[PDB]
Amino acid sequence: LIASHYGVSFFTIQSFVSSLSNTSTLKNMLYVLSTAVEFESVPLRKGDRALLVKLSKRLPLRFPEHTSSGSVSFKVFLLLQAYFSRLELPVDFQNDLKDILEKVVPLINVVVDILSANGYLNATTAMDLAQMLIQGVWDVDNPLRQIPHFNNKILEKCKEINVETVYDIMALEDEERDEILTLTDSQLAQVAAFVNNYPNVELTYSLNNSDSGVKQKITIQLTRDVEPENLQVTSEKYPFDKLESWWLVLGEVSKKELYAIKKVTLNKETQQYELEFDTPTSGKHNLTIWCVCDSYLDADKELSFEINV
Repeated sequence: LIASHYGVSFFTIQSFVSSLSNTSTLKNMLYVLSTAVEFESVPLRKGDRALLVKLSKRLPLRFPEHTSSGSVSFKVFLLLQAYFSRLELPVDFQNDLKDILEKVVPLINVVVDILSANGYLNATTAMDLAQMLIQGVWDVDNPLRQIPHFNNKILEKCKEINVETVYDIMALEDEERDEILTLTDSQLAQVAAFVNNYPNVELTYSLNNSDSGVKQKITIQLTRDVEPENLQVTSEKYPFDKLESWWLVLGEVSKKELYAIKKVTLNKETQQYELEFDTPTSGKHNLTIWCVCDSYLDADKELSFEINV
């Protein structure tokens, strides 16, 4: 499907800015996201609150206690968690969840932008949430769970053999693979679609080596084993079409400062980009570069290095 276009309202940007901070957690961000005025187009029916209160007993993150649960925010916060946890929902909530998911992508990117434009490194946590919204799983979930039809049985027979990542599955011989993949050809088709476009990239970079109040430009390159036929994303749970994108981030963990960020698409077997940042406070800094995908979990890459001021 195609998600109806829209630009997050300035009113929502103001609200997000006002609510987010350098210490916001994954939970805080989910709550903030749930407050977007944009969600007021989502139905709130008589009887829904009572159903949602029950549902909340089965979900990990609590809605802000002293906040009214008679808002659509309560519904959005909880159904999104039900989505990540893959809980069964009655049809009306299923319909509502779909309406909610149609609007989340623009909103989570605004969260990422706000935190990053402020140089807050927790921008990476917003990115984790972004991935969760696309695959319908938690960041702490078994990474294989995002593969279509990978039920608990299969996951268990991946554990015994020590198969942990999508790459491991493919590194497998062919009847160790079949033992793992006990599914119908129809199901295997959707498994295939997923593995076919699941990314595997390699990250590298370069400098100029010497400085200070002025801008240093680092050069980051991303390598794929093959230019992907395309970047259409495969998601069993996200009902709309999505194009694969990545954030290139340079930061300093110790200070949890985000030097600079850049959104790119890795549509080639090899790419190169350049980020300009300011040149830090003397002494030296232990810096890291993250290449984070916005559409899959467990495919990110990073590498750290030392500037000697």
